[PDB]
Amino acid sequence: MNTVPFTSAPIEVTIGIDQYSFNVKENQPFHGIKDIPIGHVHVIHFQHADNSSMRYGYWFDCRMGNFYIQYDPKDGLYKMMEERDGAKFENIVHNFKERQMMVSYPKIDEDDTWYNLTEFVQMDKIRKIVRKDENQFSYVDSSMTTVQENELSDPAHSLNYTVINFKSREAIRPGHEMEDFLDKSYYLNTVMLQGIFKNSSNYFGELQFAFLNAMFFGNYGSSLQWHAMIELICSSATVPKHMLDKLDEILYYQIKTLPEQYSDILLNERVWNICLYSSFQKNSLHNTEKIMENKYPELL
Amino acid sequence: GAMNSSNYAELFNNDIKLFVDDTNVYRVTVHKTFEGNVATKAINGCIFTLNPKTGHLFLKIIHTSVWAGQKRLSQLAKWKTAEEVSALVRSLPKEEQPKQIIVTRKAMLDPLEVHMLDFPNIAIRPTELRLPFSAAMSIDKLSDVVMKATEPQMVLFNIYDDWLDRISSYTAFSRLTLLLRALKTNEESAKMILLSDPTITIKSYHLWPSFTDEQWITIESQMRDLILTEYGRKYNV
Ligand SMILES: NCc1ccnc(N2CCOCC2)c1
Repeated sequence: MNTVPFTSAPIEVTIGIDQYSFNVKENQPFHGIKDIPIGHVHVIHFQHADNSSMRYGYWFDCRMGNFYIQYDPKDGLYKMMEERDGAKFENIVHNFKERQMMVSYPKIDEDDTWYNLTEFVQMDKIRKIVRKDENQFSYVDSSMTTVQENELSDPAHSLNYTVINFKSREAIRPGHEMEDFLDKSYYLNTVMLQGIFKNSSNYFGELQFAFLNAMFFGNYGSSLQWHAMIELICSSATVPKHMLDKLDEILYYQIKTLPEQYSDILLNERVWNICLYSSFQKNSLHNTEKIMENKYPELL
Repeated sequence: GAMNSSNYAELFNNDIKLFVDDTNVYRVTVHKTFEGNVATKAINGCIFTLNPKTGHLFLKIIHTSVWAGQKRLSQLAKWKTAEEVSALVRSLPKEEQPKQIIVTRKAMLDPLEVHMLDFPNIAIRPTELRLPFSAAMSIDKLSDVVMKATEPQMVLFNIYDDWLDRISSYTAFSRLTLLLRALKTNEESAKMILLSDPTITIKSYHLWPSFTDEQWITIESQMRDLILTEYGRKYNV
């Protein structure tokens, strides 16, 4: 079990850790989060009590260093930092636990939700989407735009998701314009899987990270990227059977975890109705279709 | 964006453009089989690609052999139309290639867009106008060349004949759409109107009769009468 200490909590804030969250009051004696499961990526995220605008947060893996949070009163946010003095860190964490000033990562033993939403997410790949090589954690917020959005303005603060464009040169072969547009298997399997992602695990990793950034930060371009990677699979007549099975489990847990009240803005009617009811894979997503019809029958 | 009544005179500026109509690409007769089932038999068809400024008509004949062994012919027709418009543009010199292509039906947008993805500076546009280009097969000489074709074939026409010698392209397009609207609402009456006077002939190199200016005004009025009427005979007014 790992620990993210906080120097202090000077402003009132709702703190997220993964799918959990808790409210900390202005200058409440809070010094962080303990018992964080090792072996997974995590995200710690923030929504100030005054400005519900800009949710922001940090992707991190505890195996990659000792990380803590400290409020910066100049930039006005909770900042993640690395402590390189391991003895200083352990001493700090031990004292805060002794004084019981930390909240415990509240995982139920039965509960595989986080594992299932992050199964394929790797910190190494996050750091290539969120480019800031000097830190081992990755800052994301509600307002960050994607590379492809920037094609349609600051490149440093961008989400470098893999560009997917169905009416493009990579997507379409000369002389196969009707074939490749109506059946995207070649774009999925040769261009993206074999050429760019190398394997379906890396594909599914970016697809899971896009979802999580859309859900936790309301990041619109991440939502676009999630629906696009779904749509490319559903619109391909030829998809390895293991990938369809995993996609059904992936989407199932994403749909299960989505707040019922945010479905109106996080789910694209067109993509979902096409994938579940029109596409080549309309009959391959049994778990996803079952939970969607029972939870969000309005959208359909 | 879409072409409508508000941006209508753009058709007659000096930016090259083409209308593409695919209505008449995939044409069938429906008939009964010996077993009493129903079947279609395809007949020849055509892509109607028109420069509205010059009158130049690129009539790409679609021979029934192109459907042989194919499935989902209505969808294929749209992609075939797009493929043929695309080689037309590729064969034309750069200075003749269109800056915009306007499709008469929105289902042609995605096909034409993929076929021309390597031509990013040609705008593909829909229109809100309900233009009567499907009636092109009511012009006898165009119907004739389509039906007689035994192989794929591109035929070039000027659908304004020599009108541009005497009227502007705005007026020539307006005359054309009135004639086609008339032929579409009541082909027989429309044709009677056009050919009633034996002394007015169609030149061998024209599609329509050699009307004087005065006669065209009479004709145009007669076509308006027809269109309002049939609109009465249709909605009873
Ligand atoms: N028909 C549009 C189209 C579709 C796919 N490739 C195209 N290219 C790639 C080869 O060099 C430029 C043209 C063109």
